[PDB]
Amino acid sequence: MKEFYLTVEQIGDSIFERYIDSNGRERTREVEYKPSLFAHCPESQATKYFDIYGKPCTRKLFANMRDASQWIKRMEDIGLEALGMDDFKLAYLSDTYNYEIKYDHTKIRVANFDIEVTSPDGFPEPSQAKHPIDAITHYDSIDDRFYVFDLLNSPYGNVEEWSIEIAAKLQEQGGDEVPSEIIDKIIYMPFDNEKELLMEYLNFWQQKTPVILTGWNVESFAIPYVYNRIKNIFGESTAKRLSPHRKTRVKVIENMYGSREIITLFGISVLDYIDLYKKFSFTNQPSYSLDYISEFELNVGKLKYDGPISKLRESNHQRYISYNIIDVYRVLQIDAKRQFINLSLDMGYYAKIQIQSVFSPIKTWDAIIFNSLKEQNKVIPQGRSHPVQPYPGAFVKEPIPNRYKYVMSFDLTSLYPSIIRQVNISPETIAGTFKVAPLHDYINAVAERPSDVYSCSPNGMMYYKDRDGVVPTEITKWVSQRKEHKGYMLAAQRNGEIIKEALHNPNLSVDEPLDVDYRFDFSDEIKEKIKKLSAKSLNEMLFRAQRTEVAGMTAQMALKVTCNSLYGALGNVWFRYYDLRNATAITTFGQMALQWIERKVNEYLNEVCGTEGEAFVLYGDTDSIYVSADKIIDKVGESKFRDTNHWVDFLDKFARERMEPAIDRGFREMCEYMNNKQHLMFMDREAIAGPPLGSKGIGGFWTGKKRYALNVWDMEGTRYAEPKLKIMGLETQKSSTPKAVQKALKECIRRMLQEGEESLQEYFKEFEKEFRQLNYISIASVSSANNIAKYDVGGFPGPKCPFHIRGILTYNRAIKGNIDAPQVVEGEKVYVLPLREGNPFGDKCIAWPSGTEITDLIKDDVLHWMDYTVLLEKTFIKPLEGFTSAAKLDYEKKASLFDMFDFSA
DNA sequence: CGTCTTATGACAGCCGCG
DNA sequence: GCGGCTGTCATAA
Ligand SMILES: [Mg+2]
Ligand SMILES: [Mg+2]
Ligand SMILES: [Mg+2]
Repeated sequence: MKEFYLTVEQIGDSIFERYIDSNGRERTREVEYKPSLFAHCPESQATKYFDIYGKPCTRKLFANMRDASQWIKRMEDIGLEALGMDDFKLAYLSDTYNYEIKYDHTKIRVANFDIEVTSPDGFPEPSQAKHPIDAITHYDSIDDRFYVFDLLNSPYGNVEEWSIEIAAKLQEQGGDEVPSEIIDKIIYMPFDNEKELLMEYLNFWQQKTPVILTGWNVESFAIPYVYNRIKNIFGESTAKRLSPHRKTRVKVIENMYGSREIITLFGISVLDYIDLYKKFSFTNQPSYSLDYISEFELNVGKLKYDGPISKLRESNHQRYISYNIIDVYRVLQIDAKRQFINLSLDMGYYAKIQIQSVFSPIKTWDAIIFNSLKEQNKVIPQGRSHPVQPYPGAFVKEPIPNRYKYVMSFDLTSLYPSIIRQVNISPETIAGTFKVAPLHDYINAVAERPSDVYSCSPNGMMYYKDRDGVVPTEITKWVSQRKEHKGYMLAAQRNGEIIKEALHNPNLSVDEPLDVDYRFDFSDEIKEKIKKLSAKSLNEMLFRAQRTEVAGMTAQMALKVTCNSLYGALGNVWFRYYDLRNATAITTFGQMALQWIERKVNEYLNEVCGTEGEAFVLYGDTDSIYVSADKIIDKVGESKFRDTNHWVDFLDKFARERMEPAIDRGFREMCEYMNNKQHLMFMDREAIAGPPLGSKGIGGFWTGKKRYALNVWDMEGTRYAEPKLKIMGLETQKSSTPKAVQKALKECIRRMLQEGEESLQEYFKEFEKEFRQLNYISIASVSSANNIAKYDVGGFPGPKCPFHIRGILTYNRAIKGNIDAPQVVEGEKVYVLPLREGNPFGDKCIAWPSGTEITDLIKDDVLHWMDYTVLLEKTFIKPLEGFTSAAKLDYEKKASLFDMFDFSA
């Protein structure tokens, strides 16, 4: 019964809105919106509207939006503030939906599709639409159907109708392996000519017009192509038929490098899935092709085909259509796992914004704050212009590069939101300034107490303790959501370790997986049924537990990033509530908060162990402390632990029963010293790390800031079945490191931390012997391809040319003149290999598009001229020199006086 | 959407240094 | 050849 918007659009002096009504049906309005803006007035003008600072405001109701828009600019030319929401879409949604929006996703039409274009000329540039669209697959979320639009006749070949019978069959049988779940859901429709195809597609589009349009590179390729191909054949107005309100606009996106053109479809919220992935996955990938992401996410990968893609419709039109269908389903499987579309809806309806505006945290928070203020009858300050200006951030401790045997970590929960809430930081809560002492003076508690009446930050800023703060109040509503979804995440993880422990000694009875909610710890009853369960049904349970973890991971990470984005926006010049005094007040409090508790943890552990002046905190970054636990184990004497798990149990209790209350009273004292509104500095225990008992193995090491590795047994409550490596910053964790090298360097680390020096040297030798045998794609570096043109000097490398860019210019030379081989695209990623002296190619390296094999017309030469020695040293040895140097180990056995004896037994 | 932030690392080109 | 500086590309928060 409760209605909600789908899309909202401003065109001239009218608001074009698509919504779902009281009876759950999709309809369209054209409301001539009467917008309101505000202005300062004298105190003898008692009204109900006030600005955030308390100053009285008068309401200005306009006839049209153009009038309101042109009132603003002739209020600036006099120098008078023009308060209010100037984005009239946000104003409308706030007016039309003055309540908590609850929505039904089954009545929201989500569509994803993909185009096929045979192009011998090369890449079919979406701006020119030079070649016929020979295939479209369109999935509708309301119908649950894959609509295939196949072209049988082009100037590139006449082809037979595609068979759903053949598509269903196994590749071994001669079939295509289109998943069985989507076989009954395909609507096939063949077409004799391109015009007909395109014609019915539009009719289909009008009847089933997308609310959300998604897919892989839809904004970048699909939409612009179908728009321009229709435009060039039928005319502008027919191409306008892609928009419900018949309005399209070419948008120019220009970054620090070049510029690209996309097309707005007024009345459709386009969420290109690749863009959801880059924003919400929190994984930098070597490639962003759908095949690559699919294999990473789902462990499937696509079936192969003979020859280049431009010859595929010719030779095998059957597979040609099947692949286009699979590709569309891939995105749906990825979303079924990651849930990025659900996330974007939950966010956009909560913020009361255009769904696409989820990509903009600034737009998001400006609407959240406006809507929170509007409820109190308050008026938002005008967006001012500001010069970009630097300001300070977090503290990071300079660790001593060494091995560290027993380590335990602690970390502040929602640091910046918690700081905002503790200090009551907000644009309207500012109280004034106090004279500041050097940051060190506060850390040791030797500076004078800043205030008795106000809440302070060591940057000199003051805040009201009694008043409620707008930023603190709204961000609170977000923090509790994160704790909920993180709780589910950890529980699914804890449940996974129980299951993995049951996989060690499994039964073999023909049974089914237990139906349970993985978001919650298993009861004693369920535990026992698991201990007597089959591997088949255990593997399914595990897969489902990990799917819940990922769903929880994604949920809470987005809630984390959006929260910290509010802080970030405080340091952004375009944010309505930009204020460096606030942004700095947050970060300086963090610096003090860490170093403060470092001192406190150092004091407590000294007294407790019976020593004085010993540094226990070895490292910290922003809001963490890494505690050396060696003295805590040594005082007991590890000779009193029966197994590894025994000493893990000891440290966990020591943390929870002894260190945490000592930390809690530490922060409590700091909350007093600053005179804050409320104590919110809570530190969760994270890692318990160390070598397996009675083994060689260094447990962990640090090379420098942001670079360390630990052998974790327990992470934040989860007690693993087998120890897991925590590696931060090291090459194993960078998308630029070759796939095989990441794998090898990790094994080196695993041996260092779990097994010791002899084990490491053993593996170094064997890897060094087998290196030359590895897949060339597995041993290639990855890098982004920015500013190719800048360094392109007539085909050759220019001054200051980066290694990977040189690689591209070499590639471009070797593929030249040949009609089409895969070109390298600006701003995208490339594989890079070194080449030995005197090769048939120009320079010393070669690069080519990532996630793909190089053209067969240049491959053999590359493989033959690879510089394995250079590649091994640069990517493997040099990084391993770093880890072993820091850990005070040798990866290679050093000359000894023992070398003069004969050992053969 | 193209208008969240800073801190900090490795590596490569370049250029000097009898 | 190594070290200082700068540009570029990465990650940890
Ligand atoms: Mg495709
Ligand atoms: Mg934290
Ligand atoms: Mg942290």
